[PDB]
Amino acid sequence: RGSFVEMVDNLRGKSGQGYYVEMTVGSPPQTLNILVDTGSSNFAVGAAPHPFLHRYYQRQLSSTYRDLRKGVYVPYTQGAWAGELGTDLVSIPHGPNVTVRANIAAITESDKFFINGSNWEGILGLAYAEIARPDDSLEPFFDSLVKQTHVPNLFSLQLCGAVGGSMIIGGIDHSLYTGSLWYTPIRREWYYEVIIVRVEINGQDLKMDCKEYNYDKSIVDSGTTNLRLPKKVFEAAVKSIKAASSTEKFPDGFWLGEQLVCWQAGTTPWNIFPVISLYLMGEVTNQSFRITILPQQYLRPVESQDDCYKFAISQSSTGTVMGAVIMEGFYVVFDRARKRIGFAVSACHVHDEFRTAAVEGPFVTLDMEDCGYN
Ligand SMILES: C[C@@H](NC(=O)c1cc(C(=O)N[C@@H](Cc2ccccc2)[C@@H](O)Cn2cccn2)cc(N(C)S(C)(=O)=O)c1)c1ccc(F)cc1
Ligand SMILES: [Cl-]
Repeated sequence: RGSFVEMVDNLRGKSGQGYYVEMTVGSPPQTLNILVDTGSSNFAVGAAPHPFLHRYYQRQLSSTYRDLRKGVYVPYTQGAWAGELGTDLVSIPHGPNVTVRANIAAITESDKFFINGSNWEGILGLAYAEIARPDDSLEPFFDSLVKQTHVPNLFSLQLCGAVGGSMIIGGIDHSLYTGSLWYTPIRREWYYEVIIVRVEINGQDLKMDCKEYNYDKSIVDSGTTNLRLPKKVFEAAVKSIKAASSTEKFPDGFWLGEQLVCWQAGTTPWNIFPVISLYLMGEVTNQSFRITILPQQYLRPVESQDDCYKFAISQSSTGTVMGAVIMEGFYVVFDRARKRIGFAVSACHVHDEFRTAAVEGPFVTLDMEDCGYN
C-alpha cells in the first residue's frame, strides 16, 4: 500500500484498557507489549512477576543491559511504580527499521498501575524530557530514536475504538484519515500542550472565558481514557449536555461516571446525545479550527444481550486532558519537528449513518494568545 504500510495496524487494545505496541528489548530478544502514552516521558517495563503480567523483562538474560545504578519512581494520576534505571537495545518490530540504545526503567514494584486483562506490560512515554523522572536529563525514548537514527522527528496515532490502531513513526500514512489535516501549535515542549479557544455542545457555545478551558494546561494524552475538564468547565459542560439530551433523563451519577446505563444490544439511541466540538488555535494569526466528536467517542462500552456504557467526560484539577475519548475520533499527527499537532477525521472512527466526527475550519477567533495559562 503506502510506504509506511508495515506500521499500519501495529496497535492493539484488550477490552479497551490501553493501546499498546510490541517492543523488543535486549539481546537475545525479549518482546513485550507496551502501552503508548503521549502524556508521560519514561519508557518503563515490568521486570518482576506481578499477578496482572503474563511476561516481564528479565535483565539477567540480556547481555547488552547496562545498569545505570539509580532508582526511579513515577506517580501518575492513576497509579505509580518504582524500579531501576539502565539502558538496553530496543527495536519496534512493526515500527521503524532501526535499533537504538534507550534508557529503560525496570519496574520492580507498583501500585494500581498494571490493569488486569489489558495485555500490556510496560509504558512508552512519548512526551518530552521536561517531565521525565528522575529529571530532564533522562533522555526519553523518542529523543534517543531521533538522535541516533535518521528517523524523522514525527509520529502519528490512529486509535481505533469500539480495539487496535496504528502508530506511524517517522511519517504519516494517508490511508488512515479522510479530508484535510489541520494543525495546532504545541505551546510548549513538556506535555503535548495545546490551546483550546472555544467549546460547543451541539453547535451551542459554552461561552466561558477561554482561559477557563486551559487552566492550568490542556494536553493531548493517549494514556488517559477520558476527556478530563477543569472543574468549572466540567460542571458547565454537563449542564449543557444534559439540556441537549433532555428527551431522556439519566440519573445524576451517570454524568459523574458512577452509574452505567445499558441498552439492549444494538439499540443505543446515539441521536439523543449531542456532538461536542473543541476549537483549537490554528497556525495563522486569528485563525482556529474545530474538532467534533460523537457520543460514540464519549460514551464508552463496558464489556449478554446488553450494551452497557459509561459517560467518559470527567473532572480534572490539573487542566484539560484530551484522552482517548478525543483521540479515537481522529488521526493525530505529533509533528515534533514543526512543533505542531495535526488532526484529521480518522478512517476508523466509530460513527453511524447520520453523523461522523469532523475536523473543520478555518474560523476567526481573536485574542487567542490570552487563552493560555502563565
Ligand atoms: C491505560 C488506560 N488508562 C487509564 O485507565 C487512565 C490512565 C490515567 C493516567 O494517569 N495516565 C497516565 C499514564 C498511565 C498509563 C497506565 C496506567 C496508569 C497511568 C498519563 O497518561 C497521564 N499522567 C502523567 C502524569 C500524571 N498523569 C488517568 C486516567 N483517568 C484519571 S481517567 C478515568 O481517564 O479520567 C485513566 C487507558 C485505557 C483506554 C484507553 F483508550 C487509553 C488509556
Ligand atoms: Cl478525503
